[PDB]
Amino acid sequence: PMPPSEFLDKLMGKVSGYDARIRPNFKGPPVNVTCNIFINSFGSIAETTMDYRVNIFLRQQWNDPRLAYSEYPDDSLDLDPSMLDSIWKPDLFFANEKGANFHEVTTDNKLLRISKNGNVLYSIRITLVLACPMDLKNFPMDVQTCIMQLESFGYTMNDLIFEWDEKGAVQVADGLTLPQFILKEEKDLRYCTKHYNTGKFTCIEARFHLERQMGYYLIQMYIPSLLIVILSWVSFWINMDAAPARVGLGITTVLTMTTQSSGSRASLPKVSYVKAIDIWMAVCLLFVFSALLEYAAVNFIARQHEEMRKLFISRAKRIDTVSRVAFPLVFLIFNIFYWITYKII
Amino acid sequence: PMPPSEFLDKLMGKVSGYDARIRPNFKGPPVNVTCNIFINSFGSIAETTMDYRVNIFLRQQWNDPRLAYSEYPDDSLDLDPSMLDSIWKPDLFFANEKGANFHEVTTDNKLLRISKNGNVLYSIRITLVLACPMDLKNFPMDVQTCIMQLESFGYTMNDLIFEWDEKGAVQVADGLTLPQFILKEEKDLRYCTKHYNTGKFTCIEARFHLERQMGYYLIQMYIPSLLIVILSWVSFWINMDAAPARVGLGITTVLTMTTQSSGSRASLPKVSYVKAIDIWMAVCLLFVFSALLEYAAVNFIARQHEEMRKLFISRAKRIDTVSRVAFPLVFLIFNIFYWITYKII
Amino acid sequence: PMPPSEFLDKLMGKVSGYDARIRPNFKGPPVNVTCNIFINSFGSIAETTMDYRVNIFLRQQWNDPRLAYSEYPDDSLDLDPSMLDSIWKPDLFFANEKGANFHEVTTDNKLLRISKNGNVLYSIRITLVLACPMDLKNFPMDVQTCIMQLESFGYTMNDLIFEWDEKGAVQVADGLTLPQFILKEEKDLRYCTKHYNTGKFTCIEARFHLERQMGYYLIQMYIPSLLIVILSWVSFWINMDAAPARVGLGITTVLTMTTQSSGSRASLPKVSYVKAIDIWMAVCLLFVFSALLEYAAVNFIARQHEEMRKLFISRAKRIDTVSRVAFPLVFLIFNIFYWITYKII
Amino acid sequence: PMPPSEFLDKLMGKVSGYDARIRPNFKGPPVNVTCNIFINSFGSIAETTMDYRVNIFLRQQWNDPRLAYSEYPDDSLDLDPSMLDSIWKPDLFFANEKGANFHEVTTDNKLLRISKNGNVLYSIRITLVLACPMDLKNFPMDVQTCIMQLESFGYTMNDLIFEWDEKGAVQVADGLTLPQFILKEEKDLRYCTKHYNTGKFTCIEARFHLERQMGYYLIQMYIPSLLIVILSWVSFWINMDAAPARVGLGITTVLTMTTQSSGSRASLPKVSYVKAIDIWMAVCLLFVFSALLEYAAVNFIARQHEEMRKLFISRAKRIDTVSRVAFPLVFLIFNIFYWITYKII
Amino acid sequence: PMPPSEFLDKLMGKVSGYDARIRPNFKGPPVNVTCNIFINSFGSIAETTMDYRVNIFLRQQWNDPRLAYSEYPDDSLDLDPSMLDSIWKPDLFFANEKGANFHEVTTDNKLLRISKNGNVLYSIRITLVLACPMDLKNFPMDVQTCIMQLESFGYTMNDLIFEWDEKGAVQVADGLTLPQFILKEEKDLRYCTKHYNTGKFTCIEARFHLERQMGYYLIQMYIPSLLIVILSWVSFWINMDAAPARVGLGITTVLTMTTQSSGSRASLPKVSYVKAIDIWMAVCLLFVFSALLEYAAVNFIARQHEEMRKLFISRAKRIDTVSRVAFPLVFLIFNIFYWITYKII
Ligand SMILES: *[C@@H]1O[C@H](CO)[C@@H](O[C@@H]2O[C@H](CO)[C@@H](O)[C@H](O)[C@H]2NC(C)=O)[C@H](O)[C@H]1NC(C)=O
Ligand SMILES: *[C@@H]1O[C@H](CO)[C@@H](O[C@@H]2O[C@H](CO)[C@@H](O)[C@H](O)[C@H]2NC(C)=O)[C@H](O)[C@H]1NC(C)=O
Ligand SMILES: *[C@@H]1O[C@H](CO)[C@@H](O[C@@H]2O[C@H](CO)[C@@H](O)[C@H](O)[C@H]2NC(C)=O)[C@H](O)[C@H]1NC(C)=O
Ligand SMILES: *[C@@H]1O[C@H](CO)[C@@H](O[C@@H]2O[C@H](CO)[C@@H](O)[C@H](O)[C@H]2NC(C)=O)[C@H](O)[C@H]1NC(C)=O
Ligand SMILES: *[C@@H]1O[C@H](CO)[C@@H](O[C@@H]2O[C@H](CO)[C@@H](O)[C@H](O)[C@H]2NC(C)=O)[C@H](O)[C@H]1NC(C)=O
Repeated sequence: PMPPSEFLDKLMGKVSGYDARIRPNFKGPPVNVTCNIFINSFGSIAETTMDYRVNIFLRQQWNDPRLAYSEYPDDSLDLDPSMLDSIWKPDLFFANEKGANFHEVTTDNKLLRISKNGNVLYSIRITLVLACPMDLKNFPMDVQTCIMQLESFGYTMNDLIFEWDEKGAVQVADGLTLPQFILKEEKDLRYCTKHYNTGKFTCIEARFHLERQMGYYLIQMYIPSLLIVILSWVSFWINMDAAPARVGLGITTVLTMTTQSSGSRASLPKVSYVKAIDIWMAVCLLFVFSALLEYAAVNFIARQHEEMRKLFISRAKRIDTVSRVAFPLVFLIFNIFYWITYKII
Repeated sequence: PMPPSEFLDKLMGKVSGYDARIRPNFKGPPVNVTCNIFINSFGSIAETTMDYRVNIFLRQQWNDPRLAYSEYPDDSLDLDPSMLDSIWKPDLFFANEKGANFHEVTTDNKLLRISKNGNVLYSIRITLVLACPMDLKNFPMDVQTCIMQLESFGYTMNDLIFEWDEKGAVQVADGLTLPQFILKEEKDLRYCTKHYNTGKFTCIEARFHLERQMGYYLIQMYIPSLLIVILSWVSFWINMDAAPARVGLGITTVLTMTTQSSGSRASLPKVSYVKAIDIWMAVCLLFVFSALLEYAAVNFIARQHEEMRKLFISRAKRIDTVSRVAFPLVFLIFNIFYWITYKII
Repeated sequence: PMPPSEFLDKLMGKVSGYDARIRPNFKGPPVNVTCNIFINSFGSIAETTMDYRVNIFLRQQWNDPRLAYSEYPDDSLDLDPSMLDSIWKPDLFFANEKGANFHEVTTDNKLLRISKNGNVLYSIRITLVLACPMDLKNFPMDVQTCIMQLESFGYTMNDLIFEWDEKGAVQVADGLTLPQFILKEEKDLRYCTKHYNTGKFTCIEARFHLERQMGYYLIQMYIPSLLIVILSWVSFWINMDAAPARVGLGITTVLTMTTQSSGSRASLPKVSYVKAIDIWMAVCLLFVFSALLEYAAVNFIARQHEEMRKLFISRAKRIDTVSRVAFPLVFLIFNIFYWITYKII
Repeated sequence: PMPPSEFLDKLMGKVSGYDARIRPNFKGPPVNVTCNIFINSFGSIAETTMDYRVNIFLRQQWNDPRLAYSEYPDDSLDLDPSMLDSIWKPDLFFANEKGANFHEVTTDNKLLRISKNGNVLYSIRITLVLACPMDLKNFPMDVQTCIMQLESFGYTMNDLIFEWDEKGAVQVADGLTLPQFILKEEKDLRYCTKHYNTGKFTCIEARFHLERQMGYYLIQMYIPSLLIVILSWVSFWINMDAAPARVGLGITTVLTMTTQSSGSRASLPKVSYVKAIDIWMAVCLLFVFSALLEYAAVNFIARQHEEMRKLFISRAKRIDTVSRVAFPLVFLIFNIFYWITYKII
Repeated sequence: PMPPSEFLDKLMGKVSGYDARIRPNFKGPPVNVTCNIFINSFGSIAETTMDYRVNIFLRQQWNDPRLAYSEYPDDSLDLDPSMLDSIWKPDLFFANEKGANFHEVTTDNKLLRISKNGNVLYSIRITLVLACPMDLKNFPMDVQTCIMQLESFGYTMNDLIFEWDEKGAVQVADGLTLPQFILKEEKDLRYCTKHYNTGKFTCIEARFHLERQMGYYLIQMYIPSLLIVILSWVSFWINMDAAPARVGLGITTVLTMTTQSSGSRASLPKVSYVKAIDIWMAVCLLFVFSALLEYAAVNFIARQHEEMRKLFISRAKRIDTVSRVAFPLVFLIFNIFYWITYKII
């Protein structure tokens, strides 16, 4: 017969009256475009910029009755990406792009297949820099949700309708990890249907649930700040008259709590509100601060000064034995109330 | 009848004498273009570069009497973005762009609607990197104002006039936060009307008021530097003859004030003038510096040396009891005068 | 005769029926494209982004029977890169691109040679930003494997087949080093043959084995943290009654362990799970933490207080002589179990 | 009459013999192009890259006698930026570009006006990344000069001559600040006239004088290092036999001088030569270093040991009273010679 | 006569049989292209990426006998950069580009001159991001050599030959400095002549010798670490029984050596092997480590305990007087062997 390249030029030439600027079923029912994505890459989840980049295969399927044929023998055709300007394609865009591009290395990474009844499969490769706003109030113990929504730009709801297909709407590649999160295998799929002053525009979205890993912040930040508060309680087991040994241990403990905290603020994100790790670094600073002021009272009671002089020594030995039990108890009450209120969420 | 794509080619072809290089109402009254924006994204407010990036829908409406029609039945047409070079469009630009681009993924993200009386709606999607100069003199307690002004480049004031529409000139998307600021819901809308040596060019601007959040700088920088100044007053409650305990507490307190200050200068911005956080870190360094020089005098008065030797001990016990009250009082006077002069602004 | 530029226009013009949109041997056996690369540059192996960039010469060879000739005398032709749109070229792409571009400085860096029997050599210069997921669980003692896979985008397995040539499939330039890794001279070459819902697409991949160098982390991080644990054992050789000398040495050792650890977390990568260097910095923090709590017991046993008072001094001298041998022994057991379990992998 | 778009096509069409590849007054006197700029933005003065970026309006005026007219009534025409390829324009470039681009958002930001006698005004909007080499030998007390030179690329001195206009050659926008510098209101305007082996090419340049602000480096770096040297002199007022109090104060002062210096090297630039701030941080390290070696001598003279034993105590009390006056005097001599030699420049 | 633009169209039109796809002297001797560069900018020598960027004028000269003329009177023509596609130009590229671009602001920054005998001068402006592998084994005392090689991509050695001209092959602009290196005025110029499996391709290269400046690393890193080792020797001049004064000075010296070292690893590059600055920071850590273990022995010999008790005091006073001389001697042996072995290279 004739080659498929010359048949598609016959099917969409100046003859037969095809126009790429006109949607199929024009002045009729709306075009139903069904979509699914294949995620190749996922990551660089930035938090100062509040975005993440993803690398997808965007597959679209619609019906175009002007592209139906019966004369060519084979049941499917494929159009070269150079001749792709002569197809009505949907004006899909991502409502939170924040930057995107195509891939055009060795060939345009684009695909088109026109079936015999007029079904059109259109698959392109996109790198997106999609934006998701992030809530770092409980920073190591947080769960993030980053959406991916797909609108139509120029056609309203009565002309073009997007849907997820009912067989695998979001696939993810196999060997795909993240430096700080894990990606759950549960994708919410829902409609949004944007309303502007311009009109009703269709949109569908896919949600991705991210759970931050914990093991670095425990070993590097929670456990070392825990041991410094234990070292601040060694002062209560050292006797009263060892005045360089008590304020030396008292201030070199608040210095190593300051060094532990200031050295780790470079690894933390740069939001301007209080996180959950920031409460821990500040409450553990109070337990080291309050253990020097304990000895400030003990050194002051034991110098006020006969049967009266043994009362002030007995009074200062009392508070040294109260705080020997009370500070591992008050810090335990905080250590229960901290981890319950950040694992109840 | 005939399709709208072939009707718009008839309306703007080589026949009927349409020219896209000529404004409507040429050699007459000026073109009145009315504008409104829809902010999709807002953030990455840089302070070394002194700019911020925004993602908008720019909607423009003007009247073009050459594009009026009556023969086509429907009350509005829409032009494909491929055929968009055959429209007179206003040469709007942003007078503080510092970099900008269009969005052209899966389709040019552009929209055109030509109504029946000649009204033209033109909506495009722009990512701007707009510049706003910032005033970080009172850094945590600052309010920023970042404008967004829209000039005409080639047409002067007698040929083209920009206006904000009187129904929602700036809309903002719903789920839109910032890592360090909050965006107030009050937008000033005013004229600027640039005068050059070239002519009078129209411009309209929109102002955005940003208020910096406070909670991180209190918990990480003000409160920890506060507790170190309290620890520097423990020395006055420790007796006079404990010479390693007084200068050990005196210098390990100025070391933990240096560690607290130097570890937080990496999180602060890099301007070359004094902020309000920089005054706090330097005045709190003086209160720890001055509490060692107090003991430098006490250790010197109590060694000058009979009824004369009990005067110098009584003189050194006097100044240890004066500064035991005076340093929480002088630091309270600064702590009142600091927060009043940075909340009166 | 005639010049080769005018002969290739005769061979592929509107006459003779050549079409660049149609593969050779159409409706027949699949096109066998044989490939090899030449790596010019290799590096910037990022770990927060989890990618690496490479600069290659991509050489492709296939047979095109429509391009066979006998009239021109010379045994090979070469086509100018301006006339390169008139060749069927394979739609190769890299399945993990994450960004790529061509080189077009002073000329398109592209090459085409059409032999007399129809063999076509096509060589282009590409800069890739290929993605490889990295496993930093055992961070200094890790071996990375970063693949480079080459699919076809639009032609399925029955139409186009990629192969590595059996003579030098991957060459690497001579003077080519890395800042943190070494590149082994062993490249695995294997098939992958992607299956989508679209079809069976050919792909071949090349694996590169990266071994991280060790010498910086020993001299800067392991050896200095080793010497601090030795300094923490000096306390057991200092006598019992030197109470400022024991807790001064005990806490300034946990402070210099905190300073050594916090100052090196800026040079470490920013994953959110525990590495092997992170276990070493935390276990060595326990050996300095536990050597103060040893003296907290010794100072407490030697103050409980006659023939009973010499028991508590003898009991506290016992544990000072046990831990004088036990802590270099328990730390040696960890130092054996650490390096065996990270050199068995 | 006829519209100006159709008149400019008549003035520069295939008829009347206009050629955009030929300069006006060809084979005659050279074209005199007069230039002025309007600076919109100015900043991000990098010092590792040694460049700065600027955002300008470049206005050019020349005479073209082929573009003179008398038939059209109005005294000035304006050409659309789409039709701008049909004008001879000067091949101006910036001799230190290091990267530049145009602005093409909503319209090409370009302007052309052809007056009646043939005068042509051409105004474009450019973002430049101009390079200026910087001299950071006296780093806080430095004055930078960053030029902006404008050559011709292809036309030599006998064909094209650039000049600054004698009425406002450089204008600067009003609300325009810098994070670390101030921009003086004095612009030097001079010729450079490049000589190559290709020929004599015209160029004009504009110089911008930048003066670095001081207030951050005083409050954060000079004053805190000043107070640490004062704290190192407290040791001379503490008596001789307080051996933990003298070497504790002596070494925790050299530690807080090391912490102050190492914490501020991250905010300093990364040149590989000695600055003026680097001399201050090193000389102030010597004054804290030399105050421990003073006590190393005092503790050694007072232990050499009768009428001889009171000589060595009197000798060690002598040097403790010499350095009590000498170190505030020798540090004052440096503090005079430092600020004079960096304010004489 | 006729203008030069219309004469060059006559010289290279469809008549006279010029073809830009065919080299001059085709099927004859090879084209001899002679080259020289003019360096405008040079710097941003990255070491994690291992590259440097340069801004050049690339001048090429060859002979094209088809472009010879005699009818036009003037001895040289110049072709507009718009008409530059109609010239055979050499397919030069840089064999280590790693990214490059042209400059096209206000005009393509390109130049062409066709002389009367057929000599063609072609000068373009290029920004290169050339790659040079760097050897940071002896980091402050290193000399770098970064090449710049210029191949041909498509023409082999029998068709096209590159040469440096014998009069100024590399010129450098006058006011051109570097933040960390100096550029020597000695450029090696040599051939490389790449051999591939494709053929023999010509290439010429130019080498640039970079010498790193020293003055920052001495004042900030070598001298401060030198003074800390001197402070660690003050302990030998302090007597034996001052047990808090000896281990306080001993451990606050290893802490200020850790602070000096960890604070400067952020300014050092991020290679994963040992440098020369890394040996200095580790050997100077041993001299401070070994001066506490000296006192660990002195405090242990002087407590073992009559005529026997004066032996152990005399034995411990012996080793305190040995190491008082030996540690300034052993550190002097290292300080000779260090600087000789890094200035012999
Ligand atoms: C696109 O899908 C919609 C939803 O299924 C279709 O709209 C319905 O079509 C049926 C008949 O097929 C009608 O009975 C319903 O009333 C329609 N619902 C509406 C308009 O809301 C529509 O026909 C589909 N269009 C195409 C071209 O497939
Ligand atoms: C654009 O808007 C301006 C301002 O409303 C219009 O100018 C006025 O027009 C009225 C008549 O409609 C005159 O009486 C006024 O004197 C005009 N004011 C001026 C010129 O300053 C103008 O007509 C509008 N143009 C179009 C095309 O709508
Ligand atoms: C491409 O290579 C394949 C694999 O060698 C070829 O397929 C085989 O061809 C032989 C005959 O040459 C048949 O006997 C086999 O049955 C084929 N195997 C298949 C189809 O799996 C194929 O012919 C080659 N095509 C070209 C154009 O060279
Ligand atoms: C461009 O400016 C130059 C400098 O003013 C002009 O050159 C001079 O022209 C006058 C006559 O107008 C002569 O008497 C001088 O000898 C010229 N000086 C030279 C050539 O150095 C030149 O004419 C101007 N050209 C145009 C086209 O305006
Ligand atoms: C390009 O330069 C080469 C080297 O000088 C020339 O090759 C030589 O030409 C001379 C005659 O001029 C012969 O005697 C030599 O045998 C040639 N050497 C070779 C081919 O290796 C060559 O002629 C020059 N070509 C042009 C076009 O100038």
